[PDB]
Amino acid sequence: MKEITLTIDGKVCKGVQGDTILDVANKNDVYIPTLCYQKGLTPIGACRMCVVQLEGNPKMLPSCTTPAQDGMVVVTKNEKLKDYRRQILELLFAGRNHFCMYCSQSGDCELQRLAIEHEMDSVRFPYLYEDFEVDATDPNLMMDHNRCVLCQRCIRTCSEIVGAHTLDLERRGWQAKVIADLGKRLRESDTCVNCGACAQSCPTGTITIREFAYRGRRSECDAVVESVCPLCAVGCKIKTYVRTGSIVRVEGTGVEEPDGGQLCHMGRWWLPESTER
Amino acid sequence: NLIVATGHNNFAMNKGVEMVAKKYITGTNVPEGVFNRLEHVIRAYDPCLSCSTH
Amino acid sequence: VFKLEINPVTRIEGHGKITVMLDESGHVRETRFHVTQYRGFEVFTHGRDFREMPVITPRICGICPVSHHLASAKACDEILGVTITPAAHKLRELMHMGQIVQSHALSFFHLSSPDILWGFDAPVKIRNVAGLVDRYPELAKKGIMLRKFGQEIIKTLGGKKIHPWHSIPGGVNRSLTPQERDAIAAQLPEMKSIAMEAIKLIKDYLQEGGEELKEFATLDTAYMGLVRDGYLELY
Amino acid sequence: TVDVVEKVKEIVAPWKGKQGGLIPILQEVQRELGYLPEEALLTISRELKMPKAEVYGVATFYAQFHLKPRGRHVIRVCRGTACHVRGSLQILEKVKQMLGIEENETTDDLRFTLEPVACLGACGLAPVMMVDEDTHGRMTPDKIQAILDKYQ
Amino acid sequence: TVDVVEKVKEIVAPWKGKQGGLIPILQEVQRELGYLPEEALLTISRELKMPKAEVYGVATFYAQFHLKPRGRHVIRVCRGTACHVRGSLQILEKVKQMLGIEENETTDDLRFTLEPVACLGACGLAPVMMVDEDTHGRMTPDKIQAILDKYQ
Amino acid sequence: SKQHRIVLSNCGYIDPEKIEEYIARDGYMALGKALLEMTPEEVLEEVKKSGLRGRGGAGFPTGLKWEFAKKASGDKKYVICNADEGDPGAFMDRSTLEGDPHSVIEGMTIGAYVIGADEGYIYCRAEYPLAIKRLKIAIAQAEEMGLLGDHIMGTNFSFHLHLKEGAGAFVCGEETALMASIEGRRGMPRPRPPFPAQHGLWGKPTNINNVETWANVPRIILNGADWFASMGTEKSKGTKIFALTGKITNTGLIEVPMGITIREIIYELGGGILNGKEFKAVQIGGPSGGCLTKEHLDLPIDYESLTAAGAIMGSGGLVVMDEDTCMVDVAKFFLEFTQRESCGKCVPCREGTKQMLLMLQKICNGEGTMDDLSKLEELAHMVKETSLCGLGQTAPNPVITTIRYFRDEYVAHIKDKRCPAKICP
Ligand code: SF4
Ligand code: SF4
Ligand code: SF4
Ligand code: SF4
Ligand code: SF4
Ligand code: FES
Ligand code: FES
Ligand code: FES
Ligand code: FES
Ligand code: 3NI
Repeated sequence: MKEITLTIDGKVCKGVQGDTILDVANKNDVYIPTLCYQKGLTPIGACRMCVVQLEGNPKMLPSCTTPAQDGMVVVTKNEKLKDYRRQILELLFAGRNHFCMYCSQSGDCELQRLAIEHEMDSVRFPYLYEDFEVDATDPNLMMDHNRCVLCQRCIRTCSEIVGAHTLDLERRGWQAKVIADLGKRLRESDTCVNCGACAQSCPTGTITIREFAYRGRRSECDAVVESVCPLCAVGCKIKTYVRTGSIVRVEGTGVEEPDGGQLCHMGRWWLPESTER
Repeated sequence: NLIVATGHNNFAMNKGVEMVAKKYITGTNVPEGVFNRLEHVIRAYDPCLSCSTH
Repeated sequence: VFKLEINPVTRIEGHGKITVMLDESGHVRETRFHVTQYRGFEVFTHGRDFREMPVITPRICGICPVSHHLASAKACDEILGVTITPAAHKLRELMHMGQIVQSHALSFFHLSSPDILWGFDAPVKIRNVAGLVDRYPELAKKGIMLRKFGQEIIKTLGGKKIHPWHSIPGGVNRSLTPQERDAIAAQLPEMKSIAMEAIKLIKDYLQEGGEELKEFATLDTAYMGLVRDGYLELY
Repeated sequence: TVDVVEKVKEIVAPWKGKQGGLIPILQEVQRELGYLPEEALLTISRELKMPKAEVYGVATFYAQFHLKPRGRHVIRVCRGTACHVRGSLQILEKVKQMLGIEENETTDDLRFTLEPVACLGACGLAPVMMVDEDTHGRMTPDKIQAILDKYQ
Repeated sequence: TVDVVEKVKEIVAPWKGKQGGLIPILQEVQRELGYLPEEALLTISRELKMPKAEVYGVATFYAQFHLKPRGRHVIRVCRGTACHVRGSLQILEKVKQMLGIEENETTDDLRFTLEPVACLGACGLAPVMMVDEDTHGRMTPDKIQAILDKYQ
Repeated sequence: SKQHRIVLSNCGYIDPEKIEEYIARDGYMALGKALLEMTPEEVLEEVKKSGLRGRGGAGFPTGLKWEFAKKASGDKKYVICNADEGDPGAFMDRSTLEGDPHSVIEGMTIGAYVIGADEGYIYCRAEYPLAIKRLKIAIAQAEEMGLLGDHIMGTNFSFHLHLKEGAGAFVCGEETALMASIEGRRGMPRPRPPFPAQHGLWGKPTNINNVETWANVPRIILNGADWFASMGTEKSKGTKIFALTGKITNTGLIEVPMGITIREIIYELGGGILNGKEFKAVQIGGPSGGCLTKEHLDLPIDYESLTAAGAIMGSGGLVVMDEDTCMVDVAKFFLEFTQRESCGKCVPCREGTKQMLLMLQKICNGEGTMDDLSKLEELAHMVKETSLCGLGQTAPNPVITTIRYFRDEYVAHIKDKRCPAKICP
């Protein structure tokens, strides 16, 4: 039977057979904390925050990658899962240098939303204060690597959605950094089409559009109007955020369409800049 | 480079503490009202020492 | 040979330390006034985008987070090379005036009003904002109202009271709708009354201690300020 | 500079149009050139039509690739379980403070290089401190000088 | 950096207050350090209270002083009258085009250095091409490879 | 001494560069037996009922693994030999590719016949500059005997046995990272599903099995089921090679039959301890495995009797540690090796292992507290329960186990300021 019936947090859920637990979760209503699942990009299993427990089975499995099997009891919120998710968030805060006081994305950060949700009034783990580089050579994008949870949603959105495969991982283990071509700066990169889809995929304020920093926040928007870019024929679908009579951020809907929300430079950088002429 | 408010008044505050000390000396017993006057010269400018030392 | 320390100097902002080095006879050889805190806002910022500076720089102080906000904003506006718009000028000036009002209200009523009222020899338990609320229930409330007026302007313009974000590099993020304009204007006959009563009180304090308070750390130095054509401009 | 553009463009010829083969395509430029310069990876990415970011990621992901010129004599100390329980860490830190160079980098003029390896096989004669030619079975704290001056 | 400040400040001690002695005071820092760094000349000028310009002028006026690090094996070819009439210029130019380095400078990684000298004495066995250890009596155009690979 | 060696029974005896001696040791007669008389399902049910508990560190009935590997929809299956060692002190796969370079070849030909695979790989580390040439010589000298080619033994079967030199990474020790390094890409464990036996190498089926588990396949059909059964206990079945090393008397491969009392594994087989001082611990699974100490003596070492003790019998890197070696020190060492050999995808193995390394370096120096120990225990349990592949799911075993067997010792490093091995206070 394609239509399978499960039980997430008591609430009964309905899904297609091949769907993962996160798909049948986001399909009905229920919320599972995720940081590395971008609707679209193939489920990458890096943050390990979406871990859910099956009844009887004492171990925990990611809801983004484990499939839904014909009837089963999934528990998403309890004490042990909350403890492990708080520990994961605290590891992320202790490893990288996260200062929310001055982050462009303090209100949109998905690591910040999760931290506040799990009442993270501490770090617990020793703060490793290592020096990760702040790549702001590009006049349009800035990559402040000490906020990088390492979710690869920027490598995947530049590998499978944009294609100009500019970003990949540098080293192994702890030294793993997101780099442009041959470990160079984003400005020095020949293969960046300056799209910004890396800024629409980054949940954690590492990659930010510079020109519209602190204004293109989704929490401080006055309105959210869906429309179509009028600059080219592709007519990308856009989700323009309006803050006091100006567009502050243009993120592209259509993560299910073949394009994948990768609006171009002219759409993520000329549309909000034209509301201020 | 930030040149902040209390910085320009640092010399005025130093010289003011000098002048209000040099008029309310006692060889011993070092009272508390003269301490309050030595603090009030600073509180006249009411300095944000956090700005001064960025 | 030996020295006195007033560490920590209280009812001021920050960390201070007055040392008074005396002689063998018990007379003041010399005094100095240290600030014993340093954070490094000239070495933090190397690498950061300049647009990050109007949000980093308000964290140098909470009594004047908009002063650093606006100075950083003018610095980044000269980095961009913008005009800037007259409406932005007047809104920035409104936020700066609100900050002037709130900082001077805190400076008079919270930090320096105990010495001005109860005298420099008053007991230490009464010399604070708390004993001021107790003994003078109306003056402390008036100072609180003036500080609240300033910070309501700052909050209306920039979201938060302390460390607001209202001035982008290039202009101003948010204007004033007529309702809150009228709300701010409807309290000005009362806040001006508060300010004038404080002016009269401090003028009676300075007129009472006639010549002593006229030589209380009064040294002749130079006076730097900002000026328009011939006027007093604060922005 | 022109010596590093055709040698890398010729070792890629028997891999054109074949799926896979970047791990071997590099193990060959490593054995030939001693290291993987940026020009090497650039030409590999050009010839295989593989992204430069992917090539650099694979080149820096695995330990036995060196993106900088490695020394003319490697000083592989064994930080395996058998040597470490025997106390090879002491030998490692003294060759560290003796060459004065960081943990996994080359000397300032390309004479030596310290490369902590896994078991070199002599888990009987522990600790082993291979000096790029032959095993060295005992290597107490004092026997490190009599070899580091000899091979230089 | 601190290794080059007291070794030069100690070899100058037996010359303080004595007229002359900058030619020897340098021939000693040359024999010890292999070359005369700018720090060396700076400390010589400080200690002897001789002008830095004079120290640099004497250091660059004479041939056997090298202000840059010389190689670990000198390749002194003889451009004397006896070798030149025999044709040593051919040997010199081929070691030139073979190491690819300029006339009187070191290799890029400090392995060799070409230093055209005067008569090394073997004006009978001409031309002589000393490779920092021993004489070499015949040195026809083909015998230059079999030694330059050996000493490296 | 006495060990009943059957896997590396020949090893050094047979000259590795000479195939004729190996076939003179009845070697490839299995291949013949399989390709001529034994129909594929028969060797399938043979190896299945043979109970060959997978020696790939995890433990598994590899007959069932091949049973999974066959039924995959496709026609381009593979068979891989993860000839790399997890423990960087283990030289078992090294010694087996040095001694008997043909057992693995014969076993993988058998298995590729069983599951219906044509292409196969052997991933051995490039940092073994002598095993590579022995294997390449073995591949050549088996190529010329019609053993890896078109219609091996005239049977309508194809098999090309490649040889991939490992780029030196323990991260590429699990299935999906091995399959990533073979496609020429960063070794990054993708989450299953897509499963390796269904959508593995190049999207085609894959049959990764251990080099020792492959080397046991020649002796499954030459002798029969009960032969492999008649070695020990009933739950786990077969025989394991062990890189017995450390500080006892004499290291080397000690292949003991089945669950045999740890006493007559270390006390008298190796023979005492160096300088005769009684041991205080033994690592029985390497870095992915736990520790056994002074209580697990009369215990069968079989796969079931020690997974509950907390130490998966992974690739036999047993190292003995007497009182002159600290347990916090070896815990930091193993966790440092793990931190150095990890991809960096999962937040638990990238940051957890870093912070656990920090907390262990702080407990060793004595700068630690009791909340430090509680945080170390909780982070260890979290990284075990949340990590992705299984390197990290078994990375804090040299902490967890050393907590459940040296707790007081841990306390003795923090509450009191003392350490058995006086290296640093
Ligand atoms: S990225 Fe998010 S969590 Fe990190 S500092 Fe910025 S707002 Fe805070
Ligand atoms: S701007 Fe576009 S092409 Fe460039 S890195 Fe970002 S997503 Fe990739
Ligand atoms: S830059 Fe952002 S999107 Fe990319 S890996 Fe880091 S946190 Fe994820
Ligand atoms: S976002 Fe760019 S590509 Fe898309 S319609 Fe607009 S201009 Fe065209
Ligand atoms: S646990 Fe995570 S980081 Fe560690 S090897 Fe597996 S995938 Fe990589
Ligand atoms: S959210 Fe499921 S693992 Fe990233
Ligand atoms: S233990 Fe160092 S050689 Fe294997
Ligand atoms: S002529 Fe060359 S040696 Fe004298
Ligand atoms: S572990 Fe640091 S000395 Fe015992
Ligand atoms: Ni201030």
